[PDB]
Amino acid sequence: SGRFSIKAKNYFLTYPKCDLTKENALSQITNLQTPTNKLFIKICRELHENGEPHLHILIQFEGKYNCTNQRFFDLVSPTRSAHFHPNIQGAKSSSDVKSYIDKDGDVLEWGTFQIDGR
Repeated sequence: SGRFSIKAKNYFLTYPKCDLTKENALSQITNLQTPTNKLFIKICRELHENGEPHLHILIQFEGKYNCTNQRFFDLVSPTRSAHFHPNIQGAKSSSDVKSYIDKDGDVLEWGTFQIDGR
């Protein structure tokens, strides 16, 4: 009696124990089309204490993007015949995104972020 439908301006992709690189995810994500428009793209890598390689991503579209399908963010290994299903999360409102975006260091940056308001 319910369907998985995500609606937000910003989205966060999390790849658990994913050996996927930011470049591949960046190219794939960047190449990933949307019903809206991609503005800024922040890709930061993080290692889990479980010894598993984790990957964090933060994208923000010009308009509220509807991610009611976990097939769009379906990233696969261009080096291995393995597919990875990242966790799609809708980031509500908050500058916390800017804070994290500013938290650069050994990360990839694409597009230009813009805070709505005055």
